Amino acid sequence: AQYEDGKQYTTLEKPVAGAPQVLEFFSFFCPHCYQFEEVLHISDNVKKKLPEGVKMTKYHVNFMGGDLGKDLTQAWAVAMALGVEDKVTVPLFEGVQKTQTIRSASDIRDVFINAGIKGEEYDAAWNSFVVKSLVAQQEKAAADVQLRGVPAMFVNGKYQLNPQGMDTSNMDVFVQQYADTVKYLSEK
Repeated sequence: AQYEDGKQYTTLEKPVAGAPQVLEFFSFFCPHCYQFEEVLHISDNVKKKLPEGVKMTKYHVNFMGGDLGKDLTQAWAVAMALGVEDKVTVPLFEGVQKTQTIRSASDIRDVFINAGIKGEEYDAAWNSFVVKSLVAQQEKAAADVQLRGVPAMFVNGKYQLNPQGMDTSNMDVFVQQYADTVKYLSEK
């Protein structure tokens, strides 16, 4: 066929019931993730092609960057709780990988302060139980698919995107193939 298992995607041998429809995993320490967000804008282009009524979920992972990796999952929970993903995603990526000015939870916090979230508001969220369960969700979702690498994308808990089997000579074309594959998988 045109979309074949093991080519543009793989199938999970152990499907995950009740999983979010479109589930993306990343790490701020992850170089291809930097590309995916900053250069390719994958999340955004996928969204633009998803059918109506399909929600998109993005989670951070712990298994890169040790102690700071975990802080970044908690900060991403804070970002989700406050609804400020679109204001911190870029400075977090650049702070870890470009400028390398993010070395501690305090430096992570600085990014939110600069993005205009109030100290009081950031600290209250950081320490909230709502953020603790949002952290739990992120971990549980990664555990459910025994995730060992990022970037990763899963559709309906049963299919996993396989970007290795796509042409990367032209970046625009790669992105559209990626998005179209997610759309195909979505309607499956």
